Amino acid sequence: AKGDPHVLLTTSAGNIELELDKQKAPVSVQNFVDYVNSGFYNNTTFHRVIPGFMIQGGGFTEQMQQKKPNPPIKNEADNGLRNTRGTIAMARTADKDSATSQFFINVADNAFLDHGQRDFGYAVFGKVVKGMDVADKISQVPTHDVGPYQNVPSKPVVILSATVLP
Repeated sequence: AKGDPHVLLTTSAGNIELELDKQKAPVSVQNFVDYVNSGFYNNTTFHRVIPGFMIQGGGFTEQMQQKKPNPPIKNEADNGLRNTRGTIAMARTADKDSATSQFFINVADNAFLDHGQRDFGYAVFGKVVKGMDVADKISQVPTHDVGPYQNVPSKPVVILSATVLP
């Protein structure tokens, strides 16, 4: 939750400020900060949005092109942090340690994503300290509705810049 590093995401729909929990998720925070400082998240979008659930981004450009991320990181979902409204967590595939650059912001309590005995879960590494209204807005933009990409916005919100604050 309330950690130390602060990151500002300036999007085409508004600004979102994050507070990263360096003590509870050291690996996740360092990985995220490295992407931020390298300008990796600049011009990436929230390519997957689900009303009442979450908004996911950090992997595709405005042209819907997948960017080349750095090596995956270990999953820190066992750090006790829960996927409650306002938290930011790492997206990943089947393998628990496959998270790279994609992250999502929970706009509601998504306890089914928390670490459990049957699935390792998704690692929470921070929370939104400002701009939750913006996150909510992003989750409600119109999306496609046919194939496996029906959660992709017609016009994905773009992250114009991401910056670590002083």
